[PDB]
Amino acid sequence: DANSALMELDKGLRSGKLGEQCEAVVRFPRLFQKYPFPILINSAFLKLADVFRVGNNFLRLCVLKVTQQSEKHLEKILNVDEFVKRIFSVIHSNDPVARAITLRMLGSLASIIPERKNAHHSIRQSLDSHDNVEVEAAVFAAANFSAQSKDFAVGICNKISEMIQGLATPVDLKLKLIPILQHMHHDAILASSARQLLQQLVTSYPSTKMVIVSLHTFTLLAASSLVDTPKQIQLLLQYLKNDPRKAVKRLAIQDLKLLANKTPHTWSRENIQALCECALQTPYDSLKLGMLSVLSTLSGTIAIKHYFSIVSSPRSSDLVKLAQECCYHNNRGIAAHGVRVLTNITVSCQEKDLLALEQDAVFGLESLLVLCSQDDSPGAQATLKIALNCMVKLAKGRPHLSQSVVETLLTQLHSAQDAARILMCHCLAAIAMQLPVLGDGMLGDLMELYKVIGRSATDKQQELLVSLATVIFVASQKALSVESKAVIKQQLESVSNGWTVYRIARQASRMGNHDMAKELYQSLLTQVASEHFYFWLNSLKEFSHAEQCLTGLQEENYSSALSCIAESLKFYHKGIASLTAASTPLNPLSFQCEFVKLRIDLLQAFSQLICTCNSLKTSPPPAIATTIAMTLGNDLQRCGRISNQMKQSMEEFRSLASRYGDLYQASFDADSATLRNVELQQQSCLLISHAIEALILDPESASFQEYGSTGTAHADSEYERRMMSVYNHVLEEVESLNRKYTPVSYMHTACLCNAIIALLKVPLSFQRYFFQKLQSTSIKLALSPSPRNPAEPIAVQNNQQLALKVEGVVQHGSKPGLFRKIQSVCLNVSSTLQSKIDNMTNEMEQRVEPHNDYFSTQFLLNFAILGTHNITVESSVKDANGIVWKTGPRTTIFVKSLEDPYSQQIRLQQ
Amino acid sequence: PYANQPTVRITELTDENVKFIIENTDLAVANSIRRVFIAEVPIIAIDWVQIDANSSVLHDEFIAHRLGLIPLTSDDIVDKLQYSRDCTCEEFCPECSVEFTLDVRCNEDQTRHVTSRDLISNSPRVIPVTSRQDDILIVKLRKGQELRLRAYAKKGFGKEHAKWNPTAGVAFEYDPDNALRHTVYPKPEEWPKSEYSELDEDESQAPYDPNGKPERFYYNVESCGSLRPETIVLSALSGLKKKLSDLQTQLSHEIQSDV
Amino acid sequence: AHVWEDNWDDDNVEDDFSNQLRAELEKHGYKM
Ligand SMILES: [Zn+2]
Repeated sequence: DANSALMELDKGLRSGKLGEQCEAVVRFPRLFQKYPFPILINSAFLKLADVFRVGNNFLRLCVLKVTQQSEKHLEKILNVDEFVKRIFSVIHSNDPVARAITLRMLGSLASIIPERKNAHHSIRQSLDSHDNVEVEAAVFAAANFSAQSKDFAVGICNKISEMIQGLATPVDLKLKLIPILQHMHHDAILASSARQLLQQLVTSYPSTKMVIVSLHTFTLLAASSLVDTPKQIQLLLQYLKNDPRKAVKRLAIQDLKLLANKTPHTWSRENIQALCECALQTPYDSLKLGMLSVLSTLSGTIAIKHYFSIVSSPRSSDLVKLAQECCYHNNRGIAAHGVRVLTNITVSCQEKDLLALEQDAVFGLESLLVLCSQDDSPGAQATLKIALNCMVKLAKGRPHLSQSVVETLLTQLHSAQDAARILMCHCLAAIAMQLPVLGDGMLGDLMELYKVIGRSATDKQQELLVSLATVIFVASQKALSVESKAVIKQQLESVSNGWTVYRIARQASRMGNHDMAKELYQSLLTQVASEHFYFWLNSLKEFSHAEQCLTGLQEENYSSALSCIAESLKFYHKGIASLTAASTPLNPLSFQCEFVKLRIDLLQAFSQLICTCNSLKTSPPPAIATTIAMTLGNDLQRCGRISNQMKQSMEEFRSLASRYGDLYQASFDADSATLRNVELQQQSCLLISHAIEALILDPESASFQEYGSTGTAHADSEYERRMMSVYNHVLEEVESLNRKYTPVSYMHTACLCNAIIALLKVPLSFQRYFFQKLQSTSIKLALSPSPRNPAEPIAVQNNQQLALKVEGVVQHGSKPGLFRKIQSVCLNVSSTLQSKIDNMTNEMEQRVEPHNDYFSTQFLLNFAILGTHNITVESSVKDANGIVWKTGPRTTIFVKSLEDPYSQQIRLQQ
Repeated sequence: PYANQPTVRITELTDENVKFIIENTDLAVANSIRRVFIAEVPIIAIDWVQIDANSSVLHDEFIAHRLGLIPLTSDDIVDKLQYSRDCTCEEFCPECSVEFTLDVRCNEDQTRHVTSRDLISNSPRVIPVTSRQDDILIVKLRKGQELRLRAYAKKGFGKEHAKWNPTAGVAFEYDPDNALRHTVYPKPEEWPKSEYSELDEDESQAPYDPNGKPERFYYNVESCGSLRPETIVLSALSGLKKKLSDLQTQLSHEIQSDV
Repeated sequence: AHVWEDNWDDDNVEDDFSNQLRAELEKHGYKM
């Protein structure tokens, strides 16, 4: 079929009409991107070279555009000498247009022929011919060959220097001729010669149109060949200070931005000081804006430590004065970059005198808040989002100013005109997500803004409603007030979309307000339309209801606690049934079902453990004293059937922790928050395991003290902080009670019950990968043995070997590198005796690295067994930093095994 | 001016035989389908019989005849192997051949019936059809005399020999009530009905069609057990593709030589 | 960068499943 398409396109080429010839020629790139077969590519390219050697110049332009489009397949071309011989053989024509087209095609073939001396020579000769269109085509071809070669670059730099000094050709051709010197980053001496040439060029031609391209090529040359970055920076600062052309100064802006973004650590203190003096001495607001953007980028980078590295007060440093005056300048963008500089320097450096800068920065910050709150322009909203970035960065870096900045943002919530409110609601949601006290400090005013929403907004009511409901949940992280949620329901039933109120419900499930979540899921359940949607909402409703029941818990009451556990477990059972109902072959809720099943099993283990804790007093010490002597107990020191059940519970909990590790390593696709949350659940399980192991079982053999750092507030969630504090509490209690009592477990059961009660008092946090999933990556992993279309086993002679030829192609549902980028694929293959040491001899694994998104690997299996065997493979996708991440299909192939009749006869004779 | 759209359906499948119906195609194409089942389907059959010592009352040529007429299993290794005549090797090589051995000494008083089971094979994918019921009898041997021989099986088709013909029997027909009137019945009532006939018991004769073509071909393919019938059909169609491709290439080169 | 990184509330980020739910539930557009 591919061959069929090939020669029918060849017949279209052999057709008389140049229209149809153009048709087939421009049809080739589709065939290249359909059939990557290299012999087909080579033959198609050879026919292209033939028709280009004899075509009527419009076919030639079509072939040129075909090459320039499907450039990426060029590297798999075999008959390079013949292809280049035709394409170069049409350059002796007298038609300047044909010569120009041919030279452009040589510029396109630069990827496969970068050494052709005759091509070099033809380009260099046509570079100083007179026909205009071929002169600019020669310039383009030199611009490509100088990129993928070096000796051609030194020839062209000599020729270009000669031409520019030789004064022929007009200024437009000089503009075309300058940018060749960007590709001079192959050696330092070429770089220095070109640098001297460019300095001479700028001093020789003081024109704006000259200087702009000269400076831009010079700076790309230095940024590539990063040896003369200080000379580049000081030259640019000279031209920013001295040259009065405003456009040239804007070039200096947009170039120092590039240098600051690429190589920040090369920026020096005198460079910063000179730029600061220029930014003070400038009269123009726009150029000051550009310089302030440059200083903002440099302040965000590391170079602020260079500027404030000692071996002159920081206040005596000229940067601070400029930053302050421009933050309090009238113009909005100038103020935005000033407060950016202030935020960056405050978070970055910590000296004794910077507290005044902190206060100045925060006060100018609410200045920007009021200005952007009542400006209502697109640029105003951009500067507003900049200010909110400053907020998040300042509050996270320094927790000292948190209460002040939150109350200022609440005053702006009073004083806003319902456009910026969504943005600062997101920002203050972040800030309260870090520090919890910011919500229960001022619960009331956010509810007041919530009640004025309905007659306050008309356009993005849904968006601001969702945001402010998110932050009211964050504020009422504790038990939500019935009156407050009734008001919420009143406004939602007044004006809301179903998708809107669904998003409020999802945020409620995220934070942990499960009663409100239950109500919203009940309403959405009563509407819905479709079946898996109904079952999904119903399951969510049941988990919200069970979590409500779990939050309905009393401290130090074990009977009521186990009753609540039983009720919540009934409701998870209903929910998990409805979740399996929602499950479909498409979008299969694997993570969701498995995670909620593991939560179910954790709570079942908790109920069993507290039941055995209560049954500790069910005469187990009496059974031990009746079966054996209490003194020097034969089964155990203070032996117990209860201790046997403790051993069972410890092993069960460890298995549960292993399943959590399995769930995480099979998930692999979630973000940092969700993966962290699963790690915390496994942390809780292992905490219970270590507690029951180090307290009920042998404490002398335990001998474990938590002599390590714990309790730091580097967490990403208040939920995480709460579980971590519970962990610290349990560790300190078990470390206190490690050696106090005998194994009869007098108050050991009380300590375990306290740990259980705390771990269930911290409710839950339903999370993002349990909800909307991103970076859906997959491995197809098609093996290619002898093809077993049915389940018929594959016969092998069993005397030689067997080859496998496994293949895998990786696919991505979106931008693949959202969180984790695939690096290597550890395939793992093993055998098993299907007809019953389980054929675990061949335990191969191979780490193939996919250079492209397709890979293949050959495996050899050896076996001399009569029976059928199953062969299993695994993907073991291992990421950039290096993690196991057990994902992949794990497919199996049946293999038969028969033997030679001559071999069987010889064995019978044996 | 161009090909129509024929249709394929299959009524039932069994290991020995299959039954299917084809519609909207030419009688010439259907006849060629039957002929390409019969003739050019390549299978594996015993061809080179070397006899070390024969003392049976059956003669050596007869022994070679029956050995060549033994069927074998040729699922896909026939497609893997290459023709013996074309494969460049000294004598037969395992890429183009299969080795067999048969040594029998009847030393018991009872007659030892030499069977197809006793053929020792070199490749497990190829055996006599009977093994994997009563075995195929080869020669009945009296006490005292023996038979020692080596054999090589190669790949051939029915243009050479019926031993390389694998189809036990084809039943190809059309028009179960002679509506196209290809035959004339002097006594159509006395003529017995076909099993595909739908005409009335009183009529037993479809009316003449002034405008029509022979259509709705019925096929009953009975294999000899060497291969699955579906694999036989696929191999026959693949060989037809290969032969037409070779004819196309050669005649295109003939046109190129003419012009 | 955006104001808040862990933002579940954004349009183009959300995937196919509750895109279909969005289509249905925007068609519905009310709660009792
Ligand atoms: Zn051979």
